[PDB]
Amino acid sequence: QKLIANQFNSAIGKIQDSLSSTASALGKLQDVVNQNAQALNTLVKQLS
Amino acid sequence: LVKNKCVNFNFNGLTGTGVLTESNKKFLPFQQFGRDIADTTDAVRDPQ
Ligand SMILES: *[C@@H]1O[C@H](CO)[C@@H](O)[C@H](O)[C@H]1NC(C)=O
Repeated sequence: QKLIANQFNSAIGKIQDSLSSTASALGKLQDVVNQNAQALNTLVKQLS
Repeated sequence: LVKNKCVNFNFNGLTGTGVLTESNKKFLPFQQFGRDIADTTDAVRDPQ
């Protein structure tokens, strides 16, 4: 039991550190916002 | 000019409607108009 407990705690710490350090992991969420912003910007720019 | 009221302004050939407000935050060295990301006027300087 102690071995699995320690491994799980270490894994949680590792994933927290990975999220804190790297910044390109959340592309699947940023690209949607970027696409919507580009669509709205193009629609507005079509006025001219 | 009348401020904080929805008017139909006309500044040196530019038209439109809006709520003119004090905008001391913006600093303009010699430029006349203002503009935004989507190419829209957000600030003007009073000719008088
Ligand atoms: C315009 O005339 C008014 C009249 O007193 C004066 O206060 C103002 O400084 C003048 N501004 C310019 C740019 O000539």
